[PDB]
Amino acid sequence: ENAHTKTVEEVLGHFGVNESTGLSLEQVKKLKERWGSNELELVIEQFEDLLVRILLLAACISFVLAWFEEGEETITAFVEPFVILLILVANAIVGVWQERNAENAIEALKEYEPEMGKVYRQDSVQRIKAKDIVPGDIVEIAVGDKVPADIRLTSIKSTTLRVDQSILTGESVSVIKHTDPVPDPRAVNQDKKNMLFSGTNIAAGKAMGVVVATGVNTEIGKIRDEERTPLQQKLDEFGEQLSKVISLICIAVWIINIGHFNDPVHGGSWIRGAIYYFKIAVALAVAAIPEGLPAVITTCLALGTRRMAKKNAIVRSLPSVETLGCTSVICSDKTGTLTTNQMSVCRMFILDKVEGDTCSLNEFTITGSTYAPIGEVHKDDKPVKCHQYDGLVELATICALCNDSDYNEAKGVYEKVGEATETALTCLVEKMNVFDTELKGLSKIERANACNSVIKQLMKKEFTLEFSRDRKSMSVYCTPNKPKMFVKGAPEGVIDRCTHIRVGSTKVPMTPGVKQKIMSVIREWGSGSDTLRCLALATHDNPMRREEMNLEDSANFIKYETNLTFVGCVGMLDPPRIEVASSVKLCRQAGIRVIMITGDNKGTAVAICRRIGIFGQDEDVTSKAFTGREFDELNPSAQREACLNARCFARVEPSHKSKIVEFLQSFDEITAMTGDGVNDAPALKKSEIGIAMGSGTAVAKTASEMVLADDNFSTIVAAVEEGRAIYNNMKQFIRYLISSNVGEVVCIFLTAALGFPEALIPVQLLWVNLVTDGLPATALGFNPPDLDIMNKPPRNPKEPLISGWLFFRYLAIGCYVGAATVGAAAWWFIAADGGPRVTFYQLSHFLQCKEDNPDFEGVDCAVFESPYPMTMALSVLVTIEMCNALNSLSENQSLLRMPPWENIWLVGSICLSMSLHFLILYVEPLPLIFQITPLNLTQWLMVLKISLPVILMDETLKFVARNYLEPA
Ligand SMILES: Nc1ncnc2c1ncn2[C@@H]1O[C@H](COP(=O)(O)OP(=O)(O)CP(=O)(O)O)[C@@H](O)[C@H]1O
Ligand SMILES: [Ca+2]
Ligand SMILES: [Ca+2]
Ligand SMILES: [Ca+2]
Ligand SMILES: [K+]
Repeated sequence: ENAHTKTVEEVLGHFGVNESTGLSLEQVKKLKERWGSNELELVIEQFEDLLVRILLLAACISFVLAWFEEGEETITAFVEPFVILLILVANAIVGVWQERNAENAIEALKEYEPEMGKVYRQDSVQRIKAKDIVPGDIVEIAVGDKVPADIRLTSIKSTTLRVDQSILTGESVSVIKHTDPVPDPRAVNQDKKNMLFSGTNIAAGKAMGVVVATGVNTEIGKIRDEERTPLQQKLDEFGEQLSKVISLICIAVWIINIGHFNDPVHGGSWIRGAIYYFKIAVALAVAAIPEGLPAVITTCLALGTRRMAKKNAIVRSLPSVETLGCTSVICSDKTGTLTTNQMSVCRMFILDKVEGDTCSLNEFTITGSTYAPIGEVHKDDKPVKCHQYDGLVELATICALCNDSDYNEAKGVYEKVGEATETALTCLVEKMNVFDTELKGLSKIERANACNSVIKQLMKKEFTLEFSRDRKSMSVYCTPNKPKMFVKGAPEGVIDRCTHIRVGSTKVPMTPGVKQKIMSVIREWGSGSDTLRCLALATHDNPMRREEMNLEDSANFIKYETNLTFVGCVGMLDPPRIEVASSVKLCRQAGIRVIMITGDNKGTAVAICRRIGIFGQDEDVTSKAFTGREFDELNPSAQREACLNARCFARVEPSHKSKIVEFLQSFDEITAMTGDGVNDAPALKKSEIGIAMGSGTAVAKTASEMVLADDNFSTIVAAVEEGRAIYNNMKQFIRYLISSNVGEVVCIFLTAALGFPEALIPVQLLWVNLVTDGLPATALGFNPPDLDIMNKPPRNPKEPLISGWLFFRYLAIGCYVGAATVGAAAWWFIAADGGPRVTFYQLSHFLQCKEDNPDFEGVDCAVFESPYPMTMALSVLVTIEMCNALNSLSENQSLLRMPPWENIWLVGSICLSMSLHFLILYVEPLPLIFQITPLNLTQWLMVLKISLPVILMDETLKFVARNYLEPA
């Protein structure tokens, strides 16, 4: 169906629905059975990055050398392409495997928190899943809700209705809707002002309509078909900078070896020698270039996102992970975010006697802490019947009629309809029973709305003035049923607008001494151990005429609140979440300065920061907290200075929340806002990272880079930890390959400078890449979090990636790894059991091999080109670089406190590589391409003896790191 133009009567008759009741269970069934619910090569390809493009060229030019039918050896040339291609597809499959597991955790998280919608059906308004909405349902949504499906407006409960069409049309400015018909069918969607389209957000107003499209038939579903954190741009620069350094050395090695082209090992020709050293340069390039750098990125990000899904935290922005790591300060909302978001009225007071500055007191306490309509009114450990007091009856009238706020039969609990703060005013009226009406004969769903239904019948609701966050009050005007204005709002804001007080039923003007009697108790409830929210309850006994008043401007409603009469004030208890006290404590240990940006009273906010940990109980607050009205009354010199020191902000308007973030960003402070309502939407947008609770508004979820299905605030601390756990893993990844592959460069330069036969065959240089730089390097993405991961200071994006001291340890480790594999091959010539005994100053020039060269006779003939030194160099090179992989588990922590088995993915990786190293040397057909199996008894005891002290070379510098930890 495409019924859009015609009036509301014909579209309701098309579906055969009633606006009051709605569809039934069997009518939704058929409609659900007719339209339905309401809702590989590129995957494998990780090869798009620049570094992968190099080995693909190196694998092709190596494939061309094998096409010449010689390759210096018919079987050896065939191995060079496979060694290069195996490491590329291996790192690709592992990275896709983690993206495979990452997509499996996101889909399971979608089932954990399905989108919700507010509907009217035959079985009060109820909320169900968004996919169960069928065409014909009656849907009523308010400010902050996301439009679930295409809806034809049938009624508007406000003076205006604004809808944000930024997702569908691209218009950032909201447009005003209406229930009037439109003339033309095929007009553009921007001219359709009587339709609510899915995906759009409600900017202002509260409307109710009928659904005309679901699932695929949705208007936004028609078009829906068809870089990360400059660190990666820096990594793309790092990959480009490191490649040019390697490219400069490889072309230099080919020039250094220009004099060795004519050696007899190559065949006695410059062409025969240039090709062999051209393969040396290519084998050195492929070995030195990091292969799994694009793979460790996907590995760490797919590991982190899958760890966040385990803790039930949605990540809507992929790059927003490591931005959390560099977060300097975090500022979060209080209500719903730092509290358990459970409102219930526990205390209440009115005025008893007033004379001059002397005023008396009375305190009414409410038992029970739930949303259930059961409780007892008590005063001084004694029950109180609230029928005698006319002030409590008028107080109950304010709590009931100025509010628009259902028993769950499945779980057997009462759930709130609307906001939680207003819901506590509803259950408060039910507990009073001011008119002494019998409540036992009614059912549970009838008991929860029993006392409010009686007041609704006694006093008719004429019209309502919407709540605004700037004037901090909600005004309603009532009239007895057969043909009074009373307002509730902020205590410090309404009492100033109250010029009268009603002692019992007698109204007398406001006394400045009695005004302070009320505020002192409000502060004691706010700053006490209870930390209660207070709501001033007033009534305007000189109500203005209806049409004499204007409802177009919400800011003009302050004139309508002049000459109020104070009735009373109620207290509400919303305990903080049991994990928030530890969250700020770990944020203090991580250098993150926690800020509380809320709109409630400062007396309530400063008492929280003392309980939670933002402020110490022994700490005093001199200039570390300000109200919104005090924040604007500070000189510009102290205006910015307060943003750096103050860890709490109260009574701020939604326009001031976005500014506080802007003042922090001016000092280059990385911020993170956590909010639940549309109040925080300008702040969530403006901030670097936005956080919205799972029970928060959908507008806050859209602007937030994270959504917490489990609204526990402890996830924020673990979220910053994971962004800091991907950073150090990328450090250990670069820490491993650089410090190891520099020794590969030191190896080749040392053999030429010392005067020994060159270290390894180009195939022997490509093999160590497949073993040392492959799956052992990718397994570093699975490293466990470091011991000091949440105590070390945060990251500054202005500073370079590699520190000055870290560049030193890259060389210090590279000097030993390079000299160990050369000294191993040197050991075979100097003193070897199975080898010759030829020292005589290492016979620095080995080029003299025949015949019985004078003054170097030699015990035997020329034994160069023998595999025993070459394999000795590779046996240690593979072994010493596996011992270096154990050093990359932590940054500065000793290995006796970070055991090697903390990373299970690496231990099994080294055993697979060492077995692959052993499978290669010991299986008879393989040592033709490779050269010769070494000795088992004596050599491996020497390989282990040489490859072991590299662990000592690393832990002694961690001792220096444990002595003092500075970048340098
Ligand atoms: N619906 C309502 N009617 C009357 N007064 C309200 C009200 N909602 C809040 N107030 C009061 O107005 C003052 C302003 O509160 P505001 O709504 O601007 O921030 P908040 O802290 O309540 C939202 P958050 O959950 O994000 O912390 C509060 O002190 C509150 O007591
Ligand atoms: Ca490599
Ligand atoms: Ca909130
Ligand atoms: Ca290597
Ligand atoms: K943002």
